Amino acid sequence: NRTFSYTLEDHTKQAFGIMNELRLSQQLCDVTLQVKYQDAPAAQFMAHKVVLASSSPVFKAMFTNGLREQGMEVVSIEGIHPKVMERLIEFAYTASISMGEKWVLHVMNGAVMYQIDSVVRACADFLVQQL
Amino acid sequence: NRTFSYTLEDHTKQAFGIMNELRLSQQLCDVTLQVKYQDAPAAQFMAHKVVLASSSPVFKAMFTNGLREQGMEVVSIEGIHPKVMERLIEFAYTASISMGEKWVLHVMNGAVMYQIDSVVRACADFLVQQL
Repeated sequence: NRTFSYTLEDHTKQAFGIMNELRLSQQLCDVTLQVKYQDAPAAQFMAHKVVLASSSPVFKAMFTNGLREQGMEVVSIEGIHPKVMERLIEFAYTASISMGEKWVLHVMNGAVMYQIDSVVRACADFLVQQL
Repeated sequence: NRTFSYTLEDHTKQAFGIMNELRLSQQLCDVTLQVKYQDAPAAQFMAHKVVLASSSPVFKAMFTNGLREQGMEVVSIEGIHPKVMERLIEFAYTASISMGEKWVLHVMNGAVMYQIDSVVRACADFLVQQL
């Protein structure tokens, strides 16, 4: 004759870890990102639409279009370097971006592009620190 | 000429919140769970295979079968009460189970069934506390 709450704090961190494994194993993926940019060679990025939607309101609006795709959607991406997209996907799955000093401005360009608010601030705060 | 890490701690909590909204709005869903149990009326549960996979190694093994389903898979579920499955899905998306005292044993039955390790322990520790 009572109500009982249990909350595992570490759950989301653990679940995103298994979600990262599935992406790396190319399991349960429904989006492929074909990233072409200037003279850099073309790259493919398999992911889960929901994980991308949860980290990017730009990706959220992109995949929520009513008439659901039967399986795998291919997406063309231009203006973002493939290394930048790789780090933004990694952020979406791991909660962390590690980046070379020379990449920060290009990372923020794609962060603004995909409205990844938190990494826009992280890059902007870093650039001001370099004076 | 340096490497720079940024880590947003709250990211996974925030992303699971948007992931919960999408489930409740029935957006980007790829699994429906038709839960039938004894004399209880039948229920449908729309979810994302990856979120279910990340919280349950039983669901992970269920959906990782090579030949990917073109869109929406319907799953028949028996032996688990629909209120129990509702709370296990909610745990998978929110990291929390709130349950009536009279439900704990039935919750653990489904928690064992879907190998949700953390909620098995939470129920088992609760039942021992009631002597």
